[PDB]
Amino acid sequence: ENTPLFSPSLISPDVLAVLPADYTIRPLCRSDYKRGYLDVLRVLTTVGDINEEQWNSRYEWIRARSDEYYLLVVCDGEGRIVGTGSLVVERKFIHSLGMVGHIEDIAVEKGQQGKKLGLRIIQALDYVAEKVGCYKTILDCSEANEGFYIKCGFKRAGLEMAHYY
Amino acid sequence: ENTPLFSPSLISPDVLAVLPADYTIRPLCRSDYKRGYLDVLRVLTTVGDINEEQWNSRYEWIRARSDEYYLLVVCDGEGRIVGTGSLVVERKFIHSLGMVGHIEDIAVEKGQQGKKLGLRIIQALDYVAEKVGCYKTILDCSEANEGFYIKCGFKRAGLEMAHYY
Ligand SMILES: CC(=O)SCCNC(=O)CCNC(=O)[C@H](O)C(C)(C)COP(=O)(O)OP(=O)(O)OC[C@H]1O[C@@H](n2cnc3c(N)ncnc32)[C@H](O)[C@@H]1OP(=O)(O)O
Ligand SMILES: CC(=O)SCCNC(=O)CCNC(=O)[C@H](O)C(C)(C)COP(=O)(O)OP(=O)(O)OC[C@H]1O[C@@H](n2cnc3c(N)ncnc32)[C@H](O)[C@@H]1OP(=O)(O)O
Ligand SMILES: O=P(O)(O)OC[C@H]1O[C@@H](O)[C@H](O)[C@@H](O)[C@@H]1O
Ligand SMILES: O=P(O)(O)OC[C@H]1O[C@@H](O)[C@H](O)[C@@H](O)[C@@H]1O
Repeated sequence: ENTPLFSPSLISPDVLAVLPADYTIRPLCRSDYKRGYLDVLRVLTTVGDINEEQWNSRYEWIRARSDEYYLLVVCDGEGRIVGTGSLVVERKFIHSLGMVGHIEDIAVEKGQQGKKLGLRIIQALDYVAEKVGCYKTILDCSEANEGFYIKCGFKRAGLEMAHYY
Repeated sequence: ENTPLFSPSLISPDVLAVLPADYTIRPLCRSDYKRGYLDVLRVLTTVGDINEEQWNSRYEWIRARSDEYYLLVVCDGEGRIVGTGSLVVERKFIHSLGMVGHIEDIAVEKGQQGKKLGLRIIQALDYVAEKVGCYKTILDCSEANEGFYIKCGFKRAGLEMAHYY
């Protein structure tokens, strides 16, 4: 229930050293369903009603693929989930069978925004991608939050195109 | 050796109906290493020397994940690989445990460009994403090829940001 999704060694030690007092950054675990996880995602976009059985099934799917999916959380110093982020590591043939990190689903509870938590999430996901051998990490963002990603040391690389069904 | 990576039923019948005479669109198979596959990817970006053993290992990794990775090819009417495209299907918690299709590594041999082959690749990957239950498909592109994606029925949705190691 409390077993981390992936090795705690994958959490950047430099990030751990600089996080605000009593805050924690750590891998997701199954029991995080009970600690406000999905409510944090609600700042990003819509989530829907997800029951515990459905959570458990999707969590186990992800856990079976813990060398592709890295989901982590930031907890306040009450252990409440206040921030989320994901890295998905894609395998390619190009770049001598290279791997690309994709940062996804970055969210910080409104009341906890503007305290460097999002920066620490991005730094932590960047650390994972580099450590496992990715040649780059990419993500898509809006014009309104490009400046956040600039401050995280990302640069504009292209355009996101979409087709919604 | 010739076994398709994924079910031929996942190849859009409408696309099959409209492809240029004697051209084929089909899933990747292991033996495509021998039919010019990696040379097509060289129009996109750099590939590197990949030997057959390395190909086989990465192919088998992908094949083990054929419900996440869909790689397909366009063959001319000599059965030579002249176009490539990939869809990677990401699992989310948001959107009621939704899935997002990611189109990757689209390439058409220079001599075979401008004949609707890239369009057919995108239509085929779109068909797979919708059929397996994705709520959208996204990709990143350059300013110089945005017009191609417009003609494929995609719309600008945001910015791609990158951090190269
Ligand atoms: C890949 C994706 O998932 S894109 C989707 C990102 N998520 C969202 O937009 C959902 C709503 N927003 C949020 O959850 C958060 O505000 C985030 C994730 C965008 C940023 O996290 P925060 O914890 O609020 O920001 P954090 O304090 O770490 O910001 C670091 C720096 O960027 C600044 N910043 C934060 N958001 C923005 C913005 N939209 N534009 C410009 N600057 C910003 C901060 O003020 C800070 O600046 P400083 O170094 O001068 O102090
Ligand atoms: C997600 C990614 O992988 S992005 C990377 C895409 N790949 C590359 O850029 C590598 C180099 N280029 C290529 O491999 C190819 O030219 C592709 C994939 C971009 C396009 O494939 P093609 O087979 O050449 O194009 P196709 O003939 O299907 O094009 C469909 C329509 O778009 C047009 N078109 C093609 N490329 C472009 C472009 N860069 N800008 C504007 N229009 C374009 C065609 O002329 C055609 O127009 P029409 O309907 O008026 O005839
Ligand atoms: O609900 P959507 O319209 O799919 O938006 C959600 C998406 O926003 C993008 O900007 C982020 O890069 C993605 O990580 C996130 O999944
Ligand atoms: O070699 P890179 O710099 O990683 O470029 C290759 C990448 O180009 C992008 O525009 C495409 O969306 C990706 O699918 C492709 O993987």
